[PDB]
Amino acid sequence: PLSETKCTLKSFTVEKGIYQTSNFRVQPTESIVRFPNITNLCPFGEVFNATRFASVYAWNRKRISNCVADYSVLYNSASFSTFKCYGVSPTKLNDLCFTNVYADSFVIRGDEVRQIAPGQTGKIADYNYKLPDDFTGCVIAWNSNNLDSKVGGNYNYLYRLFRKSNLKPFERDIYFPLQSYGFQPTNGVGYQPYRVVVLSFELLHAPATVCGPKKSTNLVKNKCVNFNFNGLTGTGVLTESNKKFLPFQQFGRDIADTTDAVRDPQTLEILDITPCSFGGVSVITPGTNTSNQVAVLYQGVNCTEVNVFQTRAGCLIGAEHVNNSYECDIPIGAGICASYQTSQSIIAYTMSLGAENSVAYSNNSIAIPTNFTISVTTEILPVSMTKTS
Amino acid sequence: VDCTMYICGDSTECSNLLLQYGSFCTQLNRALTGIAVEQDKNTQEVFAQVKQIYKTPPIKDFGGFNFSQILPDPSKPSKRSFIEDLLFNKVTKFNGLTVLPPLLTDEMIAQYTSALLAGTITSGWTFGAGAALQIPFAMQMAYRFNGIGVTQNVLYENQKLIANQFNSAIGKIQDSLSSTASALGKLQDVVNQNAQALNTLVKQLSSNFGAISSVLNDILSRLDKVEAEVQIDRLITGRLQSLQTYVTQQLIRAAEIRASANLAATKMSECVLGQSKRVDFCGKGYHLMSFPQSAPHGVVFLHVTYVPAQEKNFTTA
Amino acid sequence: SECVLGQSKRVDFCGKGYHLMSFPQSAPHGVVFLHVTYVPAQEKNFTTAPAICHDGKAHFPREGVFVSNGTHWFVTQRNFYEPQIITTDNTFVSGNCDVVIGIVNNTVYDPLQPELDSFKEE
Amino acid sequence: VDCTMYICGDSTECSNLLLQYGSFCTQLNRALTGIAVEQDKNTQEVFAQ
Ligand SMILES: *[C@@H]1O[C@H](CO)[C@@H](O[C@@H]2O[C@H](CO)[C@@H](O)[C@H](O)[C@H]2NC(C)=O)[C@H](O)[C@H]1NC(C)=O
Ligand SMILES: *[C@@H]1O[C@H](CO)[C@@H](O[C@@H]2O[C@H](CO)[C@@H](O)[C@H](O)[C@H]2NC(C)=O)[C@H](O)[C@H]1NC(C)=O
Ligand SMILES: *[C@@H]1O[C@H](CO)[C@@H](O[C@@H]2O[C@H](CO)[C@@H](O)[C@H](O)[C@H]2NC(C)=O)[C@H](O)[C@H]1NC(C)=O
Ligand SMILES: *[C@@H]1O[C@H](CO)[C@@H](O[C@@H]2O[C@H](CO)[C@@H](O)[C@H](O)[C@H]2NC(C)=O)[C@H](O)[C@H]1NC(C)=O
Ligand SMILES: *[C@@H]1O[C@H](CO)[C@@H](O)[C@H](O)[C@H]1NC(C)=O
Ligand SMILES: *[C@@H]1O[C@H](CO)[C@@H](O)[C@H](O)[C@H]1NC(C)=O
Ligand SMILES: *[C@@H]1O[C@H](CO)[C@@H](O)[C@H](O)[C@H]1NC(C)=O
Ligand SMILES: *[C@@H]1O[C@H](CO)[C@@H](O)[C@H](O)[C@H]1NC(C)=O
Ligand SMILES: *[C@@H]1O[C@H](CO)[C@@H](O)[C@H](O)[C@H]1NC(C)=O
Ligand SMILES: *[C@@H]1O[C@H](CO)[C@@H](O)[C@H](O)[C@H]1NC(C)=O
Ligand SMILES: *[C@@H]1O[C@H](CO)[C@@H](O)[C@H](O)[C@H]1NC(C)=O
Ligand SMILES: *[C@@H]1O[C@H](CO)[C@@H](O)[C@H](O)[C@H]1NC(C)=O
Repeated sequence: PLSETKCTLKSFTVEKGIYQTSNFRVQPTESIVRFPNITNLCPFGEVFNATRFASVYAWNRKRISNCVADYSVLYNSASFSTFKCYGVSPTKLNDLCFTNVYADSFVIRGDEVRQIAPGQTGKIADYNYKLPDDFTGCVIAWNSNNLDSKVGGNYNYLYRLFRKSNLKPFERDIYFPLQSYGFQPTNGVGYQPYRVVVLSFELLHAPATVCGPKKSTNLVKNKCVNFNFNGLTGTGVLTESNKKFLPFQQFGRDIADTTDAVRDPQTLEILDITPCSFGGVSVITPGTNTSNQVAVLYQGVNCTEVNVFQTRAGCLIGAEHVNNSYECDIPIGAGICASYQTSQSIIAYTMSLGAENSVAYSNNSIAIPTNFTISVTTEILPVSMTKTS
Repeated sequence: VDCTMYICGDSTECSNLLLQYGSFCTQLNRALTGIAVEQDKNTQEVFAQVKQIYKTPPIKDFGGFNFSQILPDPSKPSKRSFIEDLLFNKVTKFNGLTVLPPLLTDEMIAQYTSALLAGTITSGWTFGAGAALQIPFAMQMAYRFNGIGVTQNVLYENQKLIANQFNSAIGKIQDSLSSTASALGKLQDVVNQNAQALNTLVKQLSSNFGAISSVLNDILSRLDKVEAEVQIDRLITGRLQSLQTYVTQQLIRAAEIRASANLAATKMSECVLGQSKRVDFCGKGYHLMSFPQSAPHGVVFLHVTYVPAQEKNFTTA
Repeated sequence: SECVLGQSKRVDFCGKGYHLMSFPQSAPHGVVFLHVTYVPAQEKNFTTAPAICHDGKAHFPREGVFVSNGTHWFVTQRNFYEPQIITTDNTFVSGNCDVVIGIVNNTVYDPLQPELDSFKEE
Repeated sequence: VDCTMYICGDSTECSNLLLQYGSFCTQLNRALTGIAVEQDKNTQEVFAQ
């Protein structure tokens, strides 16, 4: 502790006093991972490999739920020109756990995937299909040269070149505004067709039913752990709930806007979340020109979690209690003061307020001085400080 | 408050990105620590105006004056008086919030006040100056009336009347406190001002600050380094701003409280340990004495005053 | 202003004790006051009275208090023991002595009676 | 001072993006209101003796 103080103060000399130096925090002991588990796998291969696709004019929205995702095999395989995700990182999707997933399937020309980004304006973005500026999800695009490109053109896919109005994001609208593109593999790369699909997730705000191939780990109570409930990681100690929980909710949330109470993603029991103990740490010490012996005060945390002495300040270690009362030399809190007196050690005690005394009294007795004394008191005050500019 | 706690839950990433701001948030902890020491010093200066503890005698003959409503009952586990008990009943985490308790608990404050009060009753103002010198209360009352331009015979002839008026007035205080809690507003507004500041500070954790989410741990669970650092940084500049706002508010509020405390120490010194010739400093009327009473996060002075009434119109020269 | 350029009647404002004076001293970024104080010490325990009945008339002191060390009564000032023979110029009268409480009996020396008695002796 | 006025002229976009800072600028109005009451109390204490 003394070295921590010396490091904190940026000196090799520590004076008589109490100095705050650090913080103590109970660490996790292990990790516990929990997730809902479905016996179905999410049919993503069915959409990317479908033999006939949706035009951008009439684009397909397939919906996904009640399944275990496996994006890692879809990531880890290489068939895709670009794999970009917004508000989310593509490696991380296997960790989170969602309520819905929508696969938005269609095909598009190459120079127009410059334009498909969310909030980016342009013809296809505003007239055909829109992504909101607060969009979260992944966009995949892969080149099509033997799938939607074929010799003799390919006019099964239509694009709306004009429109009298713009879209609310995630809407489909049913000179003539609709036109077609020719897709031969003879044309340059900018003119080839590109199969593009958008995976718009809605984050957990409700019971999640879609997430990666992980396995749960059995829960524990009354030991600080690193939890993960439906993708929300975190640390604390879990315990059974005295609360009465409602049968549509999952998360009880605080004024601090952090989780306090959860329900198990695959059990119906309700668990109260308490962060495992912490507290500020301060050092009680006298000056270094007398001794190097020290004591420690673990504020706001008692002695069942860290000579020992329990105070209403916290757990005090390195000092010995004494049932005599000596006037204060170091303040601590809650009426306790410390000192370094004689071998020699730090001691703690309840401060005295001066000596117990009483004035004799009656209705016919008085005291008058016979002598006196002239004292001289010193009284120092500051008047100014250094004029800095 | 611990800055690292308030901003970063436990996350090492957030802590590393807070380190690179350097040593702002040591300054904030430093200022709060200064406040914490300073609030103990204020209480010390007010209540430790006495050199030694005095305990009241078990004699309750004072010329008819009654002080059992302000002296402690020995029967209580926490030795306090009736008026003190009315006072202490009419005054109503894991973000770094460590509520340091005071050095002086309410019992100790009561000890100090009882000592001052007993010294006032038994020793006049003499224990303010030097060693305590005993004296009867009636003669002390005479002393104090001589101080205001009234001869002491006026007391010694009207002693019972004066004692009855005093006892009745003390009963009036006891009544007004035993019903209404509006009178404690001076302390109560302070308590509210602090508990409100904490709540607004904590509620700032619910705001996004230009991020994808107001909760850090969601961000850590959904992004890689180069963009998670950005969103976190948006949170940092703004949680830190909230903390610094709180610090500044508390500092100014503490300076106000200091002014109040120095005033209270001045009153204790100049109206309990003596008689104020300063008109309408300690009570309205000509001042005689005072009595202190403990209060949570404060003090209560009971000024006793001489108020002329029932006059006539004479022709003078 | 209130303790160098005068005497503070404010108790325990400028020094502990009864204030007399002060002296200032310069200090870097500050000032130093040296209060000089009168501090009573070395007292005794006397038995007192509020007042005296002489002939029926109550007597009270103009200044000081009535004290008794034993088989004798005195008047003296209040922050210093300097016992004085009681006289009618140390005291004053108001009313009868049935209205006072805690009173005692004692004869008050009068400084006029001896001169007058001396003339009757002549 | 009204924070929303001073920052945003009347614009709903600016106001929405100020909301997402939460409740800073209630604190500022709160402090100014405290000052405003306090300046009346000072005058009252001086002159209503
Ligand atoms: C001082 O005042 C208190 C006022 O309460 C007196 O205490 C009351 O005394 C009567 C009988 O003397 C009891 O019936 C009441 O219950 C007491 N009240 C309380 C609240 O204790 C006390 O007697 C007075 N002192 C003297 C010497 O008369
Ligand atoms: C001075 O005023 C006091 C009251 O403030 C009077 O004292 C009251 O006198 C009546 C006599 O009729 C008693 O019944 C009351 O109990 C007294 N009051 C108290 C609190 O004891 C006093 O009489 C007045 N003096 C004169 C000369 O009239
Ligand atoms: C109280 O003080 C008086 C005055 O000094 C004392 O009376 C004197 O005592 C001395 C002896 O100590 C005699 O020589 C004087 O003649 C006495 N003077 C008078 C006027 O009587 C008295 O003894 C003191 N009482 C006590 C108990 O010491
Ligand atoms: C002071 O002296 C007077 C007389 O000089 C005392 O009055 C006497 O008191 C007793 C007891 O009440 C009576 O028996 C006498 O008749 C009273 N005499 C007169 C002339 O009234 C008085 O008691 C003395 N004072 C004290 C406090 O003892
Ligand atoms: C997942 O385990 C839970 C046990 O609580 C059960 O409700 C659910 O049917 C299981 N799913 C499987 C075996 O895929
Ligand atoms: C179809 O996609 C699935 C996974 O989505 C993959 O197993 C399969 O190899 C794909 N088909 C082709 C032709 O690559
Ligand atoms: C302070 O330090 C020096 C070196 O330890 C030593 O000579 C001196 O005596 C010390 N002071 C006291 C009071 O011992
Ligand atoms: C810690 O909590 C309380 C708080 O003071 C203390 O009394 C107790 O000894 C400690 N906990 C347990 C389980 O003993
Ligand atoms: C401490 O107080 C306890 C009472 O429980 C007693 O055992 C002990 O002897 C006291 N200390 C001293 C120095 O007497
Ligand atoms: C008598 O004194 C009273 C005090 O209120 C007042 O009403 C009256 O005016 C005085 N006498 C005269 C002549 O004014
Ligand atoms: C004598 O005065 C001293 C002052 O300390 C005190 O010890 C003593 O109690 C006094 N006399 C009586 C009868 O109490
Ligand atoms: C003081 O009161 C008591 C009552 O116990 C009495 O004996 C004593 O004579 C009184 N003294 C005076 C001076 O009134």
